Amino acid sequence: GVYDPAQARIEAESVKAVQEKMAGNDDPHFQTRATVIKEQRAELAKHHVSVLWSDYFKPPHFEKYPELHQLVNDTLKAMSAAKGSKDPATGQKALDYIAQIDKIFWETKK
Amino acid sequence: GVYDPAQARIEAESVKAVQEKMAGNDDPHFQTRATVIKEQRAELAKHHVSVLWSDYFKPPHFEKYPELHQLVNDTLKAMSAAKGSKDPATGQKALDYIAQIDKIFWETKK
Amino acid sequence: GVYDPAQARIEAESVKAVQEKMAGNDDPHFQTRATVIKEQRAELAKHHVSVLWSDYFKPPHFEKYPELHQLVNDTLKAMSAAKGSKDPATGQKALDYIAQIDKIFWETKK
Amino acid sequence: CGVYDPAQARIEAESVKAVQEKMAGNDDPHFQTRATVIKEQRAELAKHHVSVLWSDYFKPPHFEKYPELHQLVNDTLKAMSAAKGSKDPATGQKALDYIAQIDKIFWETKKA
Amino acid sequence: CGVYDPAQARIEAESVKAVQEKMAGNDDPHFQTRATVIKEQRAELAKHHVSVLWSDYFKPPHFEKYPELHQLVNDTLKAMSAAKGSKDPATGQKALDYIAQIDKIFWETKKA
Amino acid sequence: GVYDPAQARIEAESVKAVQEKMAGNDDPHFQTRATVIKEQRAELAKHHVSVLWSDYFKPPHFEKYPELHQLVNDTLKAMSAAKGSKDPATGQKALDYIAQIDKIFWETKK
Repeated sequence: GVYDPAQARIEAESVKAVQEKMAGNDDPHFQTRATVIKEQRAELAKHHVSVLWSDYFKPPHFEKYPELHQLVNDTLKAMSAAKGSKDPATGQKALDYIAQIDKIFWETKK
Repeated sequence: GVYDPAQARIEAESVKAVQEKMAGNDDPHFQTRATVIKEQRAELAKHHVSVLWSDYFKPPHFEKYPELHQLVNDTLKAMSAAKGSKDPATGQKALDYIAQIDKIFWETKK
Repeated sequence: GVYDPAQARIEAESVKAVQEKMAGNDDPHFQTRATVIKEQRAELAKHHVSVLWSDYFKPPHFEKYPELHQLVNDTLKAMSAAKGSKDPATGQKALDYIAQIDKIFWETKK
Repeated sequence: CGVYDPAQARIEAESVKAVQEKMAGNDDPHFQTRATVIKEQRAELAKHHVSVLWSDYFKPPHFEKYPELHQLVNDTLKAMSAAKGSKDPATGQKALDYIAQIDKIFWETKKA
Repeated sequence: CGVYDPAQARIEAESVKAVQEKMAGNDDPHFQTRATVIKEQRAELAKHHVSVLWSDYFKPPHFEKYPELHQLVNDTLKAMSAAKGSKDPATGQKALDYIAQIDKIFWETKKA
Repeated sequence: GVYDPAQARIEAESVKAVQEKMAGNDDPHFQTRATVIKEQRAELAKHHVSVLWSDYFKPPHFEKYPELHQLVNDTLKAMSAAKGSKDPATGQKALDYIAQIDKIFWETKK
């Protein structure tokens, strides 16, 4: 059982990249396809963030970082906001939150 | 978007029912099949508990119930313990934790 | 095994709830996202209805309730009609059919 | 869409029977377990395809023309569930026999 | 297991082309969206089946006997990706044409 | 689109880690659970390797690296061999092959 927040980051990066491409194309088919892919990719990023909190992070980590529980919840809600938006900024906000989890993850691995 | 912890409870009930049936049969094939089904069912219960915490529960719920973040994490770890055990008691412990989430869920719906 | 038509009902209620929301929100992005969600929720509802018919209901139940076979086929088709529609009444027709299966299910539990 | 074929159900059921046959040859505990995992997934996929034909392809007049179809499909699904829980190739064959009966009715509905 | 068949790839690719054809008839925004969702899922499943044949069925001497197979399979997958992004039935047909070429090589490996 | 062989590497590392754990824990229940986990992790690794070959790598990359087609087929087969084995060396062979794809991938990003 190997863990890495890179899995959440890669899927969230895809969400932002899809949002950016939606602003440069008018086509109803492309807009629909991009919305389908974004939905799937965002749900996968949420799954990876959830698994880290559920299976990797243990009681001493929640004691050492009392803000971790809320950070992970805020990340999931940021990803949910990105899932329902075409705005690349919401995709970036989700990535900013994942970056904070990534920092904490590696501090617990040292 | 409808939510109900019954989805987590039904899948966790299946996990306990599978654990109980493992004590009454010696057969290597049945033991293997039951282990495969238990793994799948436990992961589904974990997914349903995760979705409630991620998508249903909002900031005022975490403020009103300061123990909710840790209750949900303890539930996931209890389900993970049940996933790796043949003991029906570990399956019951997971159900006891889901019952506490179910009580809080309905209090937020009133 | 542990069975309950509540699994089918919850997914079917989600389909109707998505249909209700589509009626009051004109946004093309939301309309597309709602269509993706409705498609998978209806497919999940169909899975649950199918499982009860194949795995729970045995030959004595089909003998006592001769219309059960056709009721389940009608329910599945009503769910496919709901999957292809934005109208809440189609989601309600599928829920009315699940309510008929739910009634029969509990009579066999007594 | 409109593109359905019992071959999807048959291929997955053939895989179930093929796995049951391979289990009798190799006694290795790891292979026995891997085979059980694959059989479980393949059997549920065979069940999905059979159920899809019954609900999505077959229409109401097909059930009037073939009053046995409802019961035949249920027996196929139960036969597949029996195969899922067994290492015996005979159970996998029973599921294939039932699928062969659905296949016959399918191609008749394609002609008239 | 040992039970493989290009029909699985073909049926899913036929569903992709059938959806592309249905999109030209009904202009309803809800149907256009539902069709796009189904096409995306069906196209990825067609890609999975083609990739499985290439890695799990086809063995090393098959690539010596058919030096074009590696490139043919990649072109099939790319043709399917093109169909996934288009409403045009001609793209779905191109994917089926490539699958027909894989199908021919498959049945030759079953004979000798 | 956003691609990275890290997705294939992480799943492949999980396969090797499960193989390592199977070597030091005799329990039949754990052995079965580990086999289920290893089976899906290897299948996910195969999916990722296949996606890079079909969706990322284009005709100029196959022209510049003539052995890339066979390298990817060998990697997928090594992963299937790892899926059917408890030996960590098979998991490592699949990781060595992914490392060769990773090297080529980054050279095309420059």
